[PDB]
Amino acid sequence: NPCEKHSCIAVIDAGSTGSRLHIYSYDTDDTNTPIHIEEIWNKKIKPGFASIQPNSVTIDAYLTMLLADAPIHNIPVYFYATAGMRLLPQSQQKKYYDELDYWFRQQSQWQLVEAKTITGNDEALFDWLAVNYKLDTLKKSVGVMDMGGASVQIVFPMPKNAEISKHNQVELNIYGQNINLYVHSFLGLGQTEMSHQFLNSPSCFANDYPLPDGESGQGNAPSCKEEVTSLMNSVHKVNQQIQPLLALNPVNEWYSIGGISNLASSQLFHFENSELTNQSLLQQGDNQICHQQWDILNGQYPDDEYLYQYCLLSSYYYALMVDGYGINPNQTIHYIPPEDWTIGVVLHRAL
Amino acid sequence: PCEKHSCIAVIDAGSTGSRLHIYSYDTDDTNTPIHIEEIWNKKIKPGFASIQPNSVTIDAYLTMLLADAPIHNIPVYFYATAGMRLLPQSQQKKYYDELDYWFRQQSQWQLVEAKTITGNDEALFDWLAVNYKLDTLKQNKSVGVMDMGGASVQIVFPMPKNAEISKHNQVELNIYGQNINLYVHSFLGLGQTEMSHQFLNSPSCFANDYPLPDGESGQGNAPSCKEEVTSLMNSVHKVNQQIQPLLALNPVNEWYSIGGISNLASSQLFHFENSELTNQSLLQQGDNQICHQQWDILNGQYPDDEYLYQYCLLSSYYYALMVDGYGINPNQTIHYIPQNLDWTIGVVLHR
Repeated sequence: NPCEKHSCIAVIDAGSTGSRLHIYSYDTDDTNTPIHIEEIWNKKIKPGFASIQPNSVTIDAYLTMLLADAPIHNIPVYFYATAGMRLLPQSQQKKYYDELDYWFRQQSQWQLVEAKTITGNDEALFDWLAVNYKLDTLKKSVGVMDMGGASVQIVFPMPKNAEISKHNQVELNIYGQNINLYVHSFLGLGQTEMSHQFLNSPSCFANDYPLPDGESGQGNAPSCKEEVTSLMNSVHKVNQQIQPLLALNPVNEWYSIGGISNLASSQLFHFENSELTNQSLLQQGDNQICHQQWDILNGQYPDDEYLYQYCLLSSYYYALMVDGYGINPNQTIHYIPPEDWTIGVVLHRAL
Repeated sequence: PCEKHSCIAVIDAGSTGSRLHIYSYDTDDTNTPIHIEEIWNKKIKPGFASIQPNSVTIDAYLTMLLADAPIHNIPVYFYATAGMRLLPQSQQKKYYDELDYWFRQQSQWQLVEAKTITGNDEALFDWLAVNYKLDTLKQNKSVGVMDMGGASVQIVFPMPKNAEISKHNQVELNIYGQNINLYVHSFLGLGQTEMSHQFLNSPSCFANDYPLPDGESGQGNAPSCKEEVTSLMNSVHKVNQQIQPLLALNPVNEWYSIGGISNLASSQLFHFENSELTNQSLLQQGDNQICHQQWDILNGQYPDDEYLYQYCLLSSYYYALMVDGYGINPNQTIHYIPQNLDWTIGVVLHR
């Protein structure tokens, strides 16, 4: 048993499509900081915690399902909900947490540290730490983009300044050294939530795709991008808030976690070495989905669940990274598959 | 009841829940329903598109909706609206195959058809429903209906056939002798719940000190929140460019509105008389009652109101949609329905 020879912790990612429980074993260096972080357990249940009825029966039954069969007991647990939960009013959220609190108090096998909806900024911080641990780069400026179901996050080094809001900035000391980060999160710009604004725009789907209200897809990536861009800059003002900061704090290497990898390593996009550029992404989306005829394209992939959405998503990614953030179309973006960020919680609690 | 009159069931499979309605009616020379009377009403949550797409789950949900009704051997229409439209066809099939199965094992209900209707068909039943209740179908004056939904919004009014406009935005039918032609439009994504997800971190849209999901505080101000909502209206959806020129050519002689507006207008916080409002008075009251009020105080003052937190946002949004979007005079009267009336009576009629 790993946890007889090592420290162990559970982190629950209470995300938008389901909850995923992670259990990690680890050692600690000279400063009681985790090293040799290894995931020893990993179970996901569906749907998201924010999408279940908020009462004792449903919640008790939900947690029981997530946690009954876990191979290690008597370890600290963190339950962290992200953007799906941020969409509910604080008053609705409290109902979920008060029942969850009562469940965890009646059991003797888990030791709950906190159960809460984390802010996207905190989410950003855990993303950055997880990736930098993973790349063995915690001793060049590293940037992280996390593309989620309901929100997206961006994080990268920036010296502290009092002109920029306190919630958008973090300082920490890490394996001996002082790192200041800018954290941002855009609620509503996740792929799932943004997409609900564009389901009727012909330019975002393959030719003759039947759109929800009866019109036909007439796919064109450049055009769909500009539509997505209207939402990013006119509404959320991504460009105005992010671009001038990147202009003063250039990033050396970009890592994207979350949904981009699902698209990138689909049967429909082709990249090598887990790297893309937005130029190639938009061009591939344009030629390989947007200008394809839906009948024929569905004909080759009649059993694939998000193919239909790939003209819009390639267009969205470009809009966000290039028109929002102001990353050069030719700048390499590395990507990690979602199959992670909860490694960031293991790390942050020992600083 | 249904041996003295001929009758039918309609299921409104809405975004937030499903609503079964059983109607008794009679007919006239034109074989059109008259004396339409709702004899049974059952409501359950959540929305159909929101439950787990499996046989056990879909089974129990349907049974809970339908096995209740004190009637035997009745035709039923199952119409799913905007919540289902949010899902790709391949995602919708499992729901409907599970539905076919359920109905096939009983004979209480004779399923006529089960279908995801368009926002345009929705907008047709809306308009039928209002005018049936108003007794204006059996012309002289021009009634329009705006339907304020969870995920989408509908607007509908009379307009003579035009070959420039897509067939999908135009409905033609003969009723009680006279033919009628209607413009129908639906904005998927601009319904109340979906649009809210883009503005949750907007201080201008919330009561002073409301805790925004990101950690900043509400600092209420209606005009300002309204302008923000207006960017989603026009810069993203192009409502003004689509609707205003038409209305200008085909003026509406009276405005009705069903859905979320009625709940708001008839809440404790807003004062309206005679089942009518104006946008100028809505946005002033919103700004006065909510936006410019302290949150804790107002929260403590209305313990039973779980929508209250978004009344600053909702009043600014309704004004953005009706005034900056549609073009309606801030001083113009809008009738709201306060509730023996549902859009599903329009399904009874339309056949």
